[PDB]
Amino acid sequence: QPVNHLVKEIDMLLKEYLLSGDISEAEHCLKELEVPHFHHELVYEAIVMVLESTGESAFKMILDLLKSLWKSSTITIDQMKRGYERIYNEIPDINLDVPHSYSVLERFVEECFQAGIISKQLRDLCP
Repeated sequence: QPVNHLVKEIDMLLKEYLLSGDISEAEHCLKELEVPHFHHELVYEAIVMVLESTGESAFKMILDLLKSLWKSSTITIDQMKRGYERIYNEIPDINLDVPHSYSVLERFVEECFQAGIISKQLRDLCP
């Protein structure tokens, strides 16, 4: 199974952001893909990165990235929604390979909620 080149570009963008903290670079790179109807994949990949990460740096930085991209209208309401729903669907698969993932997901969802970037009902759909 070959690497979907859009998945690969999103993964590189996210990895470069975790190094530099340059949100601007990340936002520019994302928009240049010209793939607004695939922004749910960016959301999904970013949250998976949080879940697979050790400690708190990736968690804090992806939270800040998502808040910024939502606040600049770069990620639309329904792309945010579709990304989180994918996570909600796969979290039993993820938690089996990464223990304590349900707990990291719950805290991340609550932070996004407290930031004002997700609705009450998306927060409440968290398993």
